[PDB]
Amino acid sequence: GTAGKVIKCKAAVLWEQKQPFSIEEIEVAPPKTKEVRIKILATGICRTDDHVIKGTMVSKFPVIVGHEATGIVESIGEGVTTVKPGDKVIPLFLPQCRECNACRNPDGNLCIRSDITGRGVLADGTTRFTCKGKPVHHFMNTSTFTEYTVVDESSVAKIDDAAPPEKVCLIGCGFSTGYGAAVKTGKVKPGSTCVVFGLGGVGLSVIMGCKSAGASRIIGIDLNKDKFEKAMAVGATECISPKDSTKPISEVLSEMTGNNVGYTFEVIGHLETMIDALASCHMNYGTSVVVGVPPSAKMLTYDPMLLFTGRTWKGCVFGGLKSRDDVPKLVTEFLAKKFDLDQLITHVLPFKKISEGFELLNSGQSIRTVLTF
Amino acid sequence: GTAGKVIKCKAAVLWEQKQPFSIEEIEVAPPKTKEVRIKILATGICRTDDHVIKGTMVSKFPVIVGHEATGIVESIGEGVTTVKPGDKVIPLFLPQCRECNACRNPDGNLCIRSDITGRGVLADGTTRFTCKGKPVHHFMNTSTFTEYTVVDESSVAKIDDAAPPEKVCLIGCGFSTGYGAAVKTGKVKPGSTCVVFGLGGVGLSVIMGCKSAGASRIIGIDLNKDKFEKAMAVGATECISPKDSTKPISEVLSEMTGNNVGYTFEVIGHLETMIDALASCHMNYGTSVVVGVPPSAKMLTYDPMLLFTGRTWKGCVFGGLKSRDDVPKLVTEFLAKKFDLDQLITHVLPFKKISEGFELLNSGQSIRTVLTF
Amino acid sequence: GTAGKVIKCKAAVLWEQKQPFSIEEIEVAPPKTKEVRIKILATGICRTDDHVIKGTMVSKFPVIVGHEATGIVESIGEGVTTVKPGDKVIPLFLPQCRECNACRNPDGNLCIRSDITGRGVLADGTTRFTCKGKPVHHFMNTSTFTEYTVVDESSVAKIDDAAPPEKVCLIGCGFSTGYGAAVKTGKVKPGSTCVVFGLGGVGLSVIMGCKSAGASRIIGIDLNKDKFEKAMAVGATECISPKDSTKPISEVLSEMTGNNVGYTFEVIGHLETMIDALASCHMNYGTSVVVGVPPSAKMLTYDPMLLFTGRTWKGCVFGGLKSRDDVPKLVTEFLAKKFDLDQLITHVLPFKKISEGFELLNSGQSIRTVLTF
Amino acid sequence: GTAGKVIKCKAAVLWEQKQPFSIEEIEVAPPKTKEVRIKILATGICRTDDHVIKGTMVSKFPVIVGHEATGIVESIGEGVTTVKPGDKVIPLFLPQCRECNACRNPDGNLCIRSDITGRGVLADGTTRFTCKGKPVHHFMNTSTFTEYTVVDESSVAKIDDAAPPEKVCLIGCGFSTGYGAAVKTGKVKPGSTCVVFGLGGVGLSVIMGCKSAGASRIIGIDLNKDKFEKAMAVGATECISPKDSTKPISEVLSEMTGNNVGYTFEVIGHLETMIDALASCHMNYGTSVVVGVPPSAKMLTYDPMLLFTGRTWKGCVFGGLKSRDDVPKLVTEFLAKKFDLDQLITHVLPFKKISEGFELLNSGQSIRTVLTF
Ligand SMILES: NC(=O)c1ccc[n+]([C@@H]2O[C@H](COP(=O)([O-])OP(=O)(O)OC[C@H]3O[C@@H](n4cnc5c(N)ncnc54)[C@H](O)[C@@H]3O)[C@@H](O)[C@H]2O)c1
Ligand SMILES: NC(=O)c1ccc[n+]([C@@H]2O[C@H](COP(=O)([O-])OP(=O)(O)OC[C@H]3O[C@@H](n4cnc5c(N)ncnc54)[C@H](O)[C@@H]3O)[C@@H](O)[C@H]2O)c1
Ligand SMILES: NC(=O)c1ccc[n+]([C@@H]2O[C@H](COP(=O)([O-])OP(=O)(O)OC[C@H]3O[C@@H](n4cnc5c(N)ncnc54)[C@H](O)[C@@H]3O)[C@@H](O)[C@H]2O)c1
Ligand SMILES: NC(=O)c1ccc[n+]([C@@H]2O[C@H](COP(=O)([O-])OP(=O)(O)OC[C@H]3O[C@@H](n4cnc5c(N)ncnc54)[C@H](O)[C@@H]3O)[C@@H](O)[C@H]2O)c1
Ligand SMILES: C[As](C)(=O)[O-]
Ligand SMILES: C[As](C)(=O)[O-]
Ligand SMILES: C[As](C)(=O)[O-]
Ligand SMILES: C[As](C)(=O)[O-]
Ligand SMILES: C[As](C)(=O)[O-]
Ligand SMILES: [Zn+2]
Ligand SMILES: [Zn+2]
Ligand SMILES: [Zn+2]
Ligand SMILES: [Zn+2]
Ligand SMILES: [Zn+2]
Ligand SMILES: [Zn+2]
Ligand SMILES: [Zn+2]
Ligand SMILES: [Zn+2]
Ligand SMILES: [Zn+2]
Ligand SMILES: [Zn+2]
Ligand SMILES: [Zn+2]
Ligand SMILES: [Zn+2]
Ligand SMILES: [Zn+2]
Ligand SMILES: [Zn+2]
Ligand SMILES: [Zn+2]
Ligand SMILES: [Zn+2]
Ligand SMILES: [Zn+2]
Ligand SMILES: [Zn+2]
Ligand SMILES: [Zn+2]
Repeated sequence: GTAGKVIKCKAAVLWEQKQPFSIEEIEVAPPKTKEVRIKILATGICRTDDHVIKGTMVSKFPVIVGHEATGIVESIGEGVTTVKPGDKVIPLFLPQCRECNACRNPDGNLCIRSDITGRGVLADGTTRFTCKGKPVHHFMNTSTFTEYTVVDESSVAKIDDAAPPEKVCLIGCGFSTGYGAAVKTGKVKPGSTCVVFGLGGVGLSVIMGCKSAGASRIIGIDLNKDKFEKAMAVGATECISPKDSTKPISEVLSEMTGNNVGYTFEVIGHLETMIDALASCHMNYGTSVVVGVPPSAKMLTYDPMLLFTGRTWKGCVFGGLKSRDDVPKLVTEFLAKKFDLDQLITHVLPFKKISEGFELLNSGQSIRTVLTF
Repeated sequence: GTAGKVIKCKAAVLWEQKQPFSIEEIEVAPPKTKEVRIKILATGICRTDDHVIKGTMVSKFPVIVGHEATGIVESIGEGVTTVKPGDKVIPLFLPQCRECNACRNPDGNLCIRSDITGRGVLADGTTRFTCKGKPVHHFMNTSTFTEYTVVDESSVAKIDDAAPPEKVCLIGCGFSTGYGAAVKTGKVKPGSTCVVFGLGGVGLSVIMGCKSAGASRIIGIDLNKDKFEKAMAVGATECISPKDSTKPISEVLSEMTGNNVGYTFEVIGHLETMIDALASCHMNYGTSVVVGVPPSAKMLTYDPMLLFTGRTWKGCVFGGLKSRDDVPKLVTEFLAKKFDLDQLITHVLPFKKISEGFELLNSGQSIRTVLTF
Repeated sequence: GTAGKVIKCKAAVLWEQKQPFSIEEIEVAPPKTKEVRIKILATGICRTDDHVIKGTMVSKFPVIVGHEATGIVESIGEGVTTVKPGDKVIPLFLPQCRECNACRNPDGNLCIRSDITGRGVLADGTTRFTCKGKPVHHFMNTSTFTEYTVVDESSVAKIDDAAPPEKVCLIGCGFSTGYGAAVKTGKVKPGSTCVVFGLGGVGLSVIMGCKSAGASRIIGIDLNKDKFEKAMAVGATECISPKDSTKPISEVLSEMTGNNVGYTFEVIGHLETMIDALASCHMNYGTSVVVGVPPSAKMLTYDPMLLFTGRTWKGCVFGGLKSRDDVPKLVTEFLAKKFDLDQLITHVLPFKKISEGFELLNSGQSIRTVLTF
Repeated sequence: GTAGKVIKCKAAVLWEQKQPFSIEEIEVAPPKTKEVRIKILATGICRTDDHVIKGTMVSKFPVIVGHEATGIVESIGEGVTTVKPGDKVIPLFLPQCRECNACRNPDGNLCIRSDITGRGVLADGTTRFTCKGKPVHHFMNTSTFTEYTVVDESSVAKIDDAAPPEKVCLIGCGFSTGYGAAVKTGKVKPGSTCVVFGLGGVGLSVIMGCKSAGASRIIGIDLNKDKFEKAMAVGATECISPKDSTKPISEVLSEMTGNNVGYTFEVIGHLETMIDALASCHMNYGTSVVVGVPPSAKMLTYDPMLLFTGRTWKGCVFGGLKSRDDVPKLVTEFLAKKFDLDQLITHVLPFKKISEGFELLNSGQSIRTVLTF
């Protein structure tokens, strides 16, 4: 009965920077050509969502953040072919137009439609959200902290009907990012020695990926020792903290492996720890993968000799996945009991408790928090 | 015979930094255990040698430089098994002891015996040169600006007897580095687009590597437009200079290619161009290889965001070659007519005209000058 | 912690003879009085371990083989006084209780505690391993193809901490055996002419021993001519194959040396070659050392006149070394670069690739393959 | 004079095997170049001579046996420089030409001129004896069961004129063999425990040798207990017989010494007891010397594991003595009263009674029986 009509629903709106959410009553426009309106079933709280709140990430306001989620297709726009009302799907912050260079290349995944600049809009350059007359912006081609959202078709992944929305939502960000980091970006090898900087939802996902890649050793690092128990239990053959010693973490790690660190992953978001992760992989054959999003407008300064000796330094976006291709496959892999997401979800709460949720994340008391509708 | 005795010969000595070469009469101690004394037949003037003079490369003094050469074995020390007197060889600055992690690693090449710290001695920590009752240091496990030198066996490659020493000496640094940079370090896929920053002896070699890789486009970049004719002769599809436009080189290249720069190579040695090279490759699926040697003790400041999107940034030592295995294979490939080295040799002069060789190097009027004995 | 507790870990188990390994999850009991639980860091693949598989060496089943290794002391049992947790150690397949006759005799080394009969248990007659509720047998007082093992204190050699595990593990069997076979058992004298039958890990170590002793001539013998290059490199003066001539190898050797073969060494494990080795040393003043292990339950038949004329024929266990006395000394000698172990190691692979190590051995492609944990 | 003329005398000839002696009239040709004709004063009856009669030793017929003797030089052939007519000498069945590997090598003694193949001729391939027209063959470079014999100068030891020929004749075989077996071949050590298999003439000499080495225990073994009284008188500390118990002799011996049998000597001539002798010495640090002579054309089958554990097994020819150097010295030591030979001679008879001497040998009634002229 709503298809074609504006949908009045609620949404955690953010009117300005460094402000708390405001659960407003908003109006969601119907989907235009090649767009899709989705009803969010569950959505997790990712650390990147907090970046906007903190103001460590450029964004227009007002805006509805949230990007990690599972939903149902309420209605499809004109010309859509990959989905139909009733289909279970997962909104993709990383699209796959399949037409641009990065999409045409098997070794690329950052679609030209990727909202990196903080555009806060869809393909045609407009918004679909209105609240109190004034228009509300989108977040990374998704916007999930709402009962309903509209994303372009190029940002819709049709998944298996039987998939549990409250768990598979991690495939929309957190999990796929860390797992694919190892498996598809760093391409960790069997017998390797990996080092993961940061033991959050993504960090812990990298571990699973490395352990699954065959790494005979996986060392976890975190200032928060409370994250160790989770680490060891996930695949960390050990875990330490930078504060445990005064000698550079790079030296410590070398000594621990006898200078044979094949991979280092930065999954925090600190420039200082990016240098640390680089310096910690082997000087000639080590690879350092940066997964953590660095704070906007900050220049990095390091010793270029660290790179000259042969080191490989690369970035990662959504764990190197080709969204529309890989997401539905990973879902089937979860159904086939291959991976246990449950280890990652430390809290399931009703959407209304969103404020409490963000509190948890920021206190170091939680991995993932899944909000329910 | 000369075997077992100290050899008196002439060598181009550098008594201190920022001073011309002094062609002194020196004493070359005989080869100890697993060492090899070599008679130099032909040696190339490489830019890195100039770094010692200019003072931008750490080195002890006095010292004898030169590291690109072809020689003949005069006498082997005790225990030597890979070479015998009269054998044609190429001394190696990048050793291959076959037993350290890097040598054992199929993805490594920086042997632990590499003199990266400017020690200026052999494996046992001593020198073999003397001049006026003063010990003269070695340079990067080689020292070829001399009638005779002594290296460790791990630093000797036995090559085909019929190899013209005045041509294949480039296989000791110049040509191997460039060619390998493209084929081994960068793994240039066929049909891709490559951009090379710097059209000197190594830069031109990189063009040959990309050309051997099947690249559909290879764009040369140099401030000296006189280098352009050569670049085109060895395989460049077109050449340009940064001064030709006011907009950033990264944007000029993106526009020229439709946002498709597969691989960039920094073949100059300026941190400035290292960032330009990084920034000039596709933001998500591009690879930038640092071939140029950055000036001593200089930190590099760049925008981390260039990396995070997915760019791969990696160093390169000797073209990623495992010295003792690859050098012989390259000489065989030269004799098998797989490539031309004549194009890179602009001048062939007697060893005594070494200062002119350096003049032509610095005045930009020479790719490779080869000094003969 | 793990002290006093059962350890769950992985181990390559053999359930019956003529079967491939089965990496299984096993439990390792804590150490009882005067025993020591050790974590394995690196372990070699010695041909003896292959005899168990092939069934040419008696063993009870199931069993965990492997015996050439380096480790770190996880925990010590009651009354232990020679090692402490943290200590680096080499487990000893040849004990040294220091109380028995062979231990008190300066010319003996086969301690009563040696497991030569396939006992597969510790000094108190019991096992320390369980897998699927059923007890698993030890191998030659060691058992190292497991993450953890328990040995009697009489079978632990505390070594230098700075010792690289993946190198000094050969001092646990292979190197010490062939080396001591020349220096300690055969007592090769300066100027002699030695002959080695078999050029694998042990054979190559014999040649190093002969050279170290002062042999003027070392002849290598092997069907696999691909082994010649390394035999020559390590010390040989020439190598040949039994197939090169139709006349008995003894005659050939007589002819090459003009009937002056002082020492022959059988480092293979064939009754046939044991005889060949005997008949090849001088008929009156020759010495023939048997290093290779004869297939179990096979009687030897030879011409006694070979012996009567004066030939000395003697067996050899662990190169004649007194375990806890000579092992620690060899590690220290190694650290002083007295001998090269890396020449013997042709492959380093992660433990999980155990079959490939064995396949490489059996296909004639490796000397020593070292497995890392 | 007789010098230069054929000498007619008597000799004990064997026309064929398994037939008693025949005292015939024979012709002894004059000594050719580098040969010596000797008058036999006294000669012992060695068990080896009986081997020829029994047919368990290869020989041509007819032949004149006997090899243990003392004599006087009748005439010297052309070129002879070491002895003159009238000199007292001992014919050597083991030559010392001083120009062959064994001879020149300090550890060898089996000269190249030794008659091991059972030729029965002198260096030049001819005989010197004639009887009833037909030529009679020599035995082991000696032939002493005759009044006159001719030997090569390499088989002649000039000894002290004051030496009792009826006692020192044992130094031509029996005594020197047994004595040297312990002192020179086995190299028995002070305080060791030796076991001698066979209490005959050579066995008793081994005991004497072991007693001079400082042995602490010397256990004698024989099936004939009447030999025990003499064994104890020459040095044995106890004696036993294989039939004294049912358990294997090796266990009996082990039990008696607490598994500490340093040396075993076989001085009987059986393959079975040679095996018993090996198995009887300490499995790791024991040495078993084979002195007895094994019946020709018989293969020995034993368990190689007996040898593998470390036992040293060696043969013995004439107690390992360099005949021309050692025989004189031994006589000199006898005259210096180092040992008593009288204990070994149980019967002194005239040469015509040779048959009785042999009867007493094969009945067990005598140790050595000396025949006089
Ligand atoms: N690249 C992308 O595709 C992508 C995807 C998802 C998330 N992210 C980014 O990855 C990073 C983490 O994601 P998350 O959900 O796992 O965050 P998270 O907050 O749950 O985990 C952060 C971890 O870093 C640890 N940490 C902080 N400072 C530390 C330090 N100095 N040294 C060691 N550990 C320290 C914290 O204790 C915590 O364990 C953030 O920058 C996020 O924006 C990026
Ligand atoms: N990685 C190694 O293994 C290795 C091996 C060989 C040489 N090198 C280094 O590689 C670099 C080049 O070697 P080369 O012998 O070919 O030097 P070269 O002097 O012949 O070439 C340098 C080129 O760079 C050009 N150039 C300089 N500044 C420029 C700028 N700002 N922009 C564009 N072009 C500019 C010059 O005109 C010249 O053509 C040096 O740093 C040398 O030390 C490294
Ligand atoms: N005595 C002990 O203390 C002790 C110690 C270690 C090893 N071993 C024994 O030593 C022997 C060899 O061990 P390894 O570790 O050196 O093994 P290995 O397999 O690496 O070497 C065997 C070598 O002998 C060669 N060979 C095989 N058949 C041949 C033949 N018919 N004639 C000539 N050469 C032939 C093989 O090609 C190979 O080169 C084995 O029996 C092993 O059990 C004994
Ligand atoms: N190697 C040489 O240089 C050399 C020198 C002299 C003698 N021999 C040989 O040495 C051996 C001994 O010579 P001998 O002159 O002293 O002989 P012998 O006949 O006097 O003594 C043999 C002894 O062995 C004992 N015996 C035989 N079978 C027995 C058995 N099964 N178990 C235990 N005892 C048994 C006999 O009772 C006798 O006491 C002979 O074979 C002889 O040919 C060798
Ligand atoms: C069960 As069964 C034949 O291995 O004893
Ligand atoms: C010795 As079984 C466990 O194979 O019967
Ligand atoms: C034949 As079985 C040792 O497995 O019982
Ligand atoms: C008798 As014993 C324990 O030394 O072999
Ligand atoms: C004659 As005695 C050495 O046995 O006492
Ligand atoms: Zn996210
Ligand atoms: Zn796209
Ligand atoms: Zn932090
Ligand atoms: Zn190396
Ligand atoms: Zn100096
Ligand atoms: Zn160079
Ligand atoms: Zn420049
Ligand atoms: Zn010119
Ligand atoms: Zn079974
Ligand atoms: Zn072994
Ligand atoms: Zn059992
Ligand atoms: Zn012992
Ligand atoms: Zn074989
Ligand atoms: Zn080495
Ligand atoms: Zn001789
Ligand atoms: Zn004849
Ligand atoms: Zn005799
Ligand atoms: Zn008998
Ligand atoms: Zn009688």
